[PDB]
Amino acid sequence: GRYIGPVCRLCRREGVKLYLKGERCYSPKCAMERRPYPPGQHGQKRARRPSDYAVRLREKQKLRRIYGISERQFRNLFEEASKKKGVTGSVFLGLLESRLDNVVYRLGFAVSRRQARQLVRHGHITVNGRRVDLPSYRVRPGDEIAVAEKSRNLELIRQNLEAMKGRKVGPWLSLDVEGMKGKFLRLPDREDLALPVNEQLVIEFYSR
Amino acid sequence: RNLSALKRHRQSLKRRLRNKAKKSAIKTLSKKAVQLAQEGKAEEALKIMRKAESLIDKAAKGSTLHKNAAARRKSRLMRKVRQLLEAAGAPLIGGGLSA
Amino acid sequence: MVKIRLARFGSKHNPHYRIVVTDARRKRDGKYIEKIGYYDPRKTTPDWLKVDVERARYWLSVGAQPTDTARRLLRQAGVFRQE
Amino acid sequence: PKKVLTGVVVSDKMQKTVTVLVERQFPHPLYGKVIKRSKKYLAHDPEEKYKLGDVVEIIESRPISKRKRFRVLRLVESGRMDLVEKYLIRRQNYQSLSK
RNA sequence: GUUGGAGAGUUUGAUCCUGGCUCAGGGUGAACGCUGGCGGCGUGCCUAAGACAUGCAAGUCGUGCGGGCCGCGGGGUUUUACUCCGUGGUCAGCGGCGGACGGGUGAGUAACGCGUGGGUGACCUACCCGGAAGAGGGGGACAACCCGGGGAAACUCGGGCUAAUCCCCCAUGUGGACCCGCCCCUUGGGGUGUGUCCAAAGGGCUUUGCCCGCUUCCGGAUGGGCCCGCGUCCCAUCAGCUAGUUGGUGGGGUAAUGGCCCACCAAGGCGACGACGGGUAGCCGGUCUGAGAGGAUGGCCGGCCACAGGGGCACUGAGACACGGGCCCCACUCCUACGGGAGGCAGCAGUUAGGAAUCUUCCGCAAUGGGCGCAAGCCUGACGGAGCGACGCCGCUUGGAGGAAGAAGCCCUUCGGGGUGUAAACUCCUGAACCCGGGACGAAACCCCCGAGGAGGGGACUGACGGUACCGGGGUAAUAGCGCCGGCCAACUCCGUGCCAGCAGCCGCGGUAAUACGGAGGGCGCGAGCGUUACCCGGAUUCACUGGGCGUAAAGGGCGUGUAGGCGGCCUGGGGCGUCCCAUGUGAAAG
Ligand code: SF4
Ligand SMILES: [Mg+2]
Ligand SMILES: [Mg+2]
Ligand SMILES: [Mg+2]
Ligand SMILES: [Mg+2]
Ligand SMILES: [Mg+2]
Ligand SMILES: [Mg+2]
Ligand SMILES: [Mg+2]
Ligand SMILES: [Mg+2]
Ligand SMILES: [Mg+2]
Ligand SMILES: [Mg+2]
Ligand SMILES: [Mg+2]
Ligand SMILES: [Mg+2]
Ligand SMILES: [Mg+2]
Ligand SMILES: [Mg+2]
Ligand SMILES: [Mg+2]
Ligand SMILES: [Mg+2]
Repeated sequence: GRYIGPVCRLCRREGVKLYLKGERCYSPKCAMERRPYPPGQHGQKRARRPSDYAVRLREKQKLRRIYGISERQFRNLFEEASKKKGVTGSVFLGLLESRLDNVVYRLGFAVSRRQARQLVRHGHITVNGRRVDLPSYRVRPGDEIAVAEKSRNLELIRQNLEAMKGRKVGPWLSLDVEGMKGKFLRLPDREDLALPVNEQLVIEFYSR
Repeated sequence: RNLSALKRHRQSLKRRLRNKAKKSAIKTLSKKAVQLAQEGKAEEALKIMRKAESLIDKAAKGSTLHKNAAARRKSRLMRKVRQLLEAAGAPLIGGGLSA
Repeated sequence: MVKIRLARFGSKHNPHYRIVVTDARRKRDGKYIEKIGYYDPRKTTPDWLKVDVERARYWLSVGAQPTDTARRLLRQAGVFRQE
Repeated sequence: PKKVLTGVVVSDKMQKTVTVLVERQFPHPLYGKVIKRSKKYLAHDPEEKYKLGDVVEIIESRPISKRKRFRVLRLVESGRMDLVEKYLIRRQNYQSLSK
């Protein structure tokens, strides 16, 4: 269903700090801030010219690995963006952050989407007062994302809820610590969430 | 082992046999008036349609000669006797013929 | 005759019937003449029962006798109220 | 809409029957060119005054024979034999493909 | 809030061009190789329209009629026996309605079969609805049953009764039909005049009434029959085809036109705008690809067609030339007591044969729907459900965080180190599976009461899916595999091998120091899937309508003349055939 394997390889393989672990991510023991080169034997060895097809695959893999997702959903939730009216490249980045397993991460209830998906799947997060245990939940506007009161007392949430206290939430969300409920405001733009992705390449990728 | 509603065959055959009768009865009967209307007479001939007609309709009370198929015979048969009769005769006794 | 039956659709475990008129000897889901309202018995909406109460009295006048689960619906919509 | 059609005859050679040849002109569903397609109909002339050269009209009528389901309607002009040639000559071009 | 177009390798010492082959993409009713957890919705014999064991899928009505049979109450000659009245149920039969719908297939068909638009002055439609007028008398038939006789069953015969919503006659005639004239549009439409002909059923209960029926007639709605214009695959190496053919007169025939059938007449009919013949093929809405144009496909959903082992046949009914009705020839199969009989899964399961391959001989009318009796209710392999199969789509899990200037093994080296790598172990955190307790939606009507059997309202019984979904509480870290790593094409080193073993879609590599073969370490891509093969579209501007060429690359007929056809100088007027604009109908639903 998901990756479940070695993560820091992803970050090295793409030459970009993929913030997937959690607190170790910004620490000075981030594998990229330790070994910033592609893994596996031929790391320090001279990397030849990137084939014109290469750099368009990797950025596609960056986003793929940033959100923790397969490649059918990636495609299928990309097909929709291509058909849905608007700029193909950032509608796709809209239906992505709309995914439930993302939002919880953006709400700081977890420091990792990979961490967040478990909490979603385990019956801890609540939308509009319902036990939604689905990661792939297209969160719509005006929705009530909150930690289930039946499980709003664990030794994990509070630590990471407190961990936010007064964090600069995404300029598109509404976080209430201790209230534990975070409302989905508008919907994102690339200019609102800057990532190391030339998302246009993913287009130019998925058009070959 | 089989459909006891096979009874419809019984009902069918006795209906069939009780159809071939009256339908054929119109035949030889109305085959009699024409020759009589041809060979001359009208009293003992226009009397025949009188009953012939009555039978065609009576066939139309049931599923035999049904519909306006009578109105195919009840129209083309009393269509010829006229033309048959002016050939030596002229429309004689007061039977089924209007004027 | 001609019937005011229903036509079941929707996902399995989600019967969505179309209050419709076919001829009697027609399949459940065939070339009907007139849909005259949707019907869900599982109650998913507040407007869960529409009925053309005027167009019904068309086919009801020209001769369309319906089924039990079809007569009561016209009552639940109020086709027989006229007073 | 009982399909009125207008076309030149082709024959006057059968009793109460003629051979209207009508012409259809239309594009080509694949090529922008506008092409010709023609078809031969058999018609009902009970007056036997519709003859060769007569440019007439025909109508989708009740069945009259096997290949005769149209009636003649009215006349447009009679002096048109130079078209009958174009039928008379074409079918005589058909001659020279044999042994 | 819908929008659209990528190329690459390969001939040569080398280059450009034409040119072909091969590949990356999307889809599959797919199979196979290696893996394999759960749930929701779908889908699943393309091959032999080959053969089928067995079960089941077409019945319903005592408020139609008579009868055998069983319970219950009443009985009679004072009487055995028995016989009878009433009520319930069952067996069958006469009768009415349904077995022409439903469900399966794709052989056939190159056709008005389908699609589209029309026409019907050429017609049909029981059960439905609306309106008008009626049901007075009389006769009778055959089964059921009784008697006898035959056969193993199949079955059948001969005699004798009888009831009825059964048959038949007469009586009346709202009114319908018909020959012959007359009033108007015009194909047989609409009236009317005289003549002729045509009707009927009873059952019930709360009988001075109501329900359910019957007969004649007109109209609506639905559902059909037929005719027509138009589009519908290849082969010109099929260039002529035609004796019901082509038109008519007349008769027949059906609900209706028809050369559909027959008789006589006259020679006409079709064809290079492709007749006739051959091959393939059900058609459409749709589906796949393609930017588009186009190209291929119509399984499952829905519409039409045709078929029920091959073939013909008609009856019955309003409706069939009827899958589970009948008859007859052919082929096949099955049964026996041998004289003789019977059968038709291309209906749901299920077997066999063919195959690379294809589901449980399950549950229930609870729901929708259908047929019957008004009604309780019966039947319903239509259906609603579950069962199998990664066949498809979607969703989800095999943990999360912290965690070593970095354990072990394995791999590489220039021996200093470098890689697997937060990967492991470890601490904490939740808790797929598991356990208990509650427990659905789908199900409110048919029925009953008040009420007129109206309107309206009140009351009550009913679940296969399923103790499922879900909900409340408790509780364990717990399956990962496959392909590739020379360019296309993302992703590198070691070893053995030494034209051998082998790989390989095109190029090609291996002829000792291989990034291509076999293995490992590692890396790339996907992931409960990954690869192979096959097919469809593309890429193929490589059949060029959009969108190509013919000096030397494949291509100008050896030339001339010329029919059909294609094309055509300037000006003016008309009709408006192609053409263009607006409205309206259609373009069904699902897509
Ligand atoms: S940021 Fe997090 S996931 Fe990325 S290399 Fe560092 S520790 Fe690993
Ligand atoms: Mg033509
Ligand atoms: Mg534009
Ligand atoms: Mg007509
Ligand atoms: Mg009609
Ligand atoms: Mg002719
Ligand atoms: Mg075929
Ligand atoms: Mg059968
Ligand atoms: Mg016989
Ligand atoms: Mg039922
Ligand atoms: Mg599954
Ligand atoms: Mg690739
Ligand atoms: Mg060698
Ligand atoms: Mg061109
Ligand atoms: Mg040369
Ligand atoms: Mg030539
Ligand atoms: Mg429309």
